[PDB]
Amino acid sequence: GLHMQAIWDKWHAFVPRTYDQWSLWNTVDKLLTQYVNASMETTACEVVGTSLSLLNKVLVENEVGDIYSYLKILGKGVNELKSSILPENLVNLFNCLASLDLLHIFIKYTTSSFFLTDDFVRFIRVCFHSRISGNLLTLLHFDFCSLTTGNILGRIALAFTSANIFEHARLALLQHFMDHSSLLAEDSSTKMNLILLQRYAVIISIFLDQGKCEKANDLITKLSLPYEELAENFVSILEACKAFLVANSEFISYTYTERFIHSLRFLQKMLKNQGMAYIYFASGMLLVYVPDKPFDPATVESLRHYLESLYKESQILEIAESLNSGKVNSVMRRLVSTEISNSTVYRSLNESIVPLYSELEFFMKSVVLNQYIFELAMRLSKESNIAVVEEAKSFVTKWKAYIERIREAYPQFVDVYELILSFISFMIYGIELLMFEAKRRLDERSQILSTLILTLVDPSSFARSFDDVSNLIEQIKVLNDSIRFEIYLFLASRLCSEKQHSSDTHSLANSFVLLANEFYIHNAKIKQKELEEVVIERKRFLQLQFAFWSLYNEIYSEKMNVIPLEQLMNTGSYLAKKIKVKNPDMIASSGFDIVSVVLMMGVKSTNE
Repeated sequence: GLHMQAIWDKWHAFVPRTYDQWSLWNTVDKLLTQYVNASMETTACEVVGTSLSLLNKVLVENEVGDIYSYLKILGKGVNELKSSILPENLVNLFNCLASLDLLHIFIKYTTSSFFLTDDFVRFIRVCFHSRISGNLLTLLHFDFCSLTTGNILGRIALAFTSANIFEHARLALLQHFMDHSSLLAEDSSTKMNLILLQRYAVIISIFLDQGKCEKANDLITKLSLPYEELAENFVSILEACKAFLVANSEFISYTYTERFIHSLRFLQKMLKNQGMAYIYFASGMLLVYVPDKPFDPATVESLRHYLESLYKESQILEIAESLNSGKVNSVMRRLVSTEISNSTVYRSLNESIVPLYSELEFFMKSVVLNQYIFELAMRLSKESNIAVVEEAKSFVTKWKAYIERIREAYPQFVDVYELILSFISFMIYGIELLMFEAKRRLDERSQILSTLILTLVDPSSFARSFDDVSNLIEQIKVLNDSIRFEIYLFLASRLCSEKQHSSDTHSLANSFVLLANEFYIHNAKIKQKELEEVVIERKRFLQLQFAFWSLYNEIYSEKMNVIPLEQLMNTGSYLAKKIKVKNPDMIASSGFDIVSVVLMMGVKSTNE
């Protein structure tokens, strides 16, 4: 049981009411499905979809007929596009751009927005660029990598190893990211912290309406100027708890949501605080939307058969007043005549929602079971070996299966399904922060490898270390190795470049000594294999050791340090390209450092 009808009246958003309006929506959906599949020709098809957008906007203004004409014209052009590339992978980069698009779409838009904004048009261009399963959820109105730029590494892996069309699409996604430059540059998931804050603020506005303190709290909550929002977010959470006192009981997950939020608003390891506050507020608002039966903002047919009885008795009154006198009027007739003197809903002529209610009842009865929820809170406390990451994956997978079965059927209950989708999105955001922390604390050697790859590739990593050289040597011990020996040579090249600027006797000499002991152990392993393709690998290792002793002697010479930092940068770029060719695993990701400086190195990865 819940109230949930004024809540369903709180948004009660615009949607198709006429059967013809919903038919036009479905036709436009099939049209864009054929149409958003596949240069400057892509910008032309973007203008074509923009024409489709303005046309469906006119259709939303209750305009018919000429819609069917321009639709037949669009169908001719769509069969033409069906008549008039380069198979690959890592389209998850395009999905990440779509995630950033939905992020910016929620981000700058607090009031009403049909998403016609210009950057948003570029997002639509990338969305047509990137075919997706979902039926325009955003139009009607994919999150996890908020700190994980390691798929950028997969982009570097895509940059590691038709091919001209691949470099063309590389430059395409590159110019798109140059357009998506400021579209994520501000605050990785600290923006999403404010977004969950805005979702909680939406629940807070949904609490009370005309209470002047609550109206002022929702107004200031609507007054989320992002600098001032980050300034008084704590005052907002405090006043939120204060108004939560003013309401009724059972706000326990809602109260602890604010506690874990103030942590996630401030705390490192706050992915746990993020998932905790997200799951707690999601449980609060989900129980807020938890009626035991259907009562939304969603007939009077007694007037139908009533006026039918009035009219048919008026007819019978005339047919009897015939046999009374023979003129067509009566006091009975004038009486029943004076008695006969006495929006945009969906066309609901049959709404047998018992099966759809049972379908929602299974997915929310697992929630009424809540052993998923309770066991997830228990695992999200601590103590996961590895199995809870796979458990959160399987739970979100069964959730995605139920969500797909939901997005498949049920022509009715559309707004209810949309609200359930937003709620399951918040739950999956909590589950995402949780499974992310689970993979983080599960193991980190490949994450240490990813940090080393970030140490292998950044100008911040190229800023200016011998103990850190020993740390990297311990990583190489923990780390093929001849390619890692080439990486050690690249490190020695950086050492010689820093040697050029200024000279420290202890660091330079002990560093060369460390590299010498490394090469000595390498020659030891080489002679051990000699006591024992791979021979060509040993030959390449011999050529490598030849260049090593040559540059060592030249470094022990140090006659003239002609080391171009441009060539050093291209060398670090090629080392990163070899590392992108090296990495075979699918688990780790970037620890929220950069993807744009990586795109600045991705610029070199596409060029030269």
